[PDB]
Amino acid sequence: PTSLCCKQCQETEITTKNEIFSLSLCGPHETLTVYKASNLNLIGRPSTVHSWFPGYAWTIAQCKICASHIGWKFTATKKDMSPQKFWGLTRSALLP
Ligand SMILES: O=C1CC[C@@H](N2C(=O)c3ccccc3C2=O)C(=O)N1
Ligand SMILES: [Zn+2]
Repeated sequence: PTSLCCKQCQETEITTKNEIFSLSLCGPHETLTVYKASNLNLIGRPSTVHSWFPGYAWTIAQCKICASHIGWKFTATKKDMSPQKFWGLTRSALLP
């Protein structure tokens, strides 16, 4: 009911509406950023190439059940950043 599940298989809860926060600046969208996620397997090592959140690297994250590409784990390159990690999830890969 606050639950966001992999659209492809509908088995797994990936995150909840409670975990949602915003990195985007409110002064002078398609990607959902959450503090915490579940049931995702990480593929490969982190990379900073073309990172959508400067200062973070990304690791591909797919549903552990059906292997659908739901988003990425973003990890901080520097110790002084917060949060040190979060998830960027493709909204259309989630239900609702
Ligand atoms: O933060 C990110 C993570 C995902 C990442 N990405 C793509 O989705 C992608 C698709 C095809 C080639 C290269 C990339 C690429 O680096 C991207 O451009 N930025
Ligand atoms: Zn799935």
